[PDB]
Amino acid sequence: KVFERCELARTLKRLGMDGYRGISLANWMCLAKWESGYNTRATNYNAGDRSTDYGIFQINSRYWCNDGKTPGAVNACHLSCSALLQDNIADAVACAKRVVREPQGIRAWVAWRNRCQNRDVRQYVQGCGV
Ligand SMILES: *[C@@H]1O[C@H](CO)[C@@H](O[C@@H]2O[C@H](CO)[C@H](O)[C@H](O)[C@H]2O)[C@H](O)[C@H]1NC(C)=O
Repeated sequence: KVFERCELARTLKRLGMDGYRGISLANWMCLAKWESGYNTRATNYNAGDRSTDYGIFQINSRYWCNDGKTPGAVNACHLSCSALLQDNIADAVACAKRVVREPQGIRAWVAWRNRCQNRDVRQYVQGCGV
């Protein structure tokens, strides 16, 4: 499913993502935008290290979810990677909260670093009523 910007903003707010681990909703919005264009079905395979990023947050199969075909996977979110391809993002959100509990926090998503860090991201939630 391809969320509409504000639809996503409110869905994320409902799920307690605003200010979670000190991360604003606008920052979460900027990262989902550049990681997947708000598409829950986005999948990106890395032929180099044989791992795949799944869902709206592009979470990695080596560390967070298990897809049965990734060498050295840890499955720290304790979910099937397929759970990150549902239209309902409750699972992807619970896993994204787990990802930020790492020392690097939100730096785990380089697309956040490239497109969100040190820029004005207030436009990602403007007009959404959140
Ligand atoms: C993207 O891949 C990163 C590795 O290139 C990964 O970062 C690693 O995550 C580990 C989790 O146990 C640990 O914190 C390493 O120190 C860290 O480098 C990052 O988590 C991945 N991002 C996503 C969204 O899955």
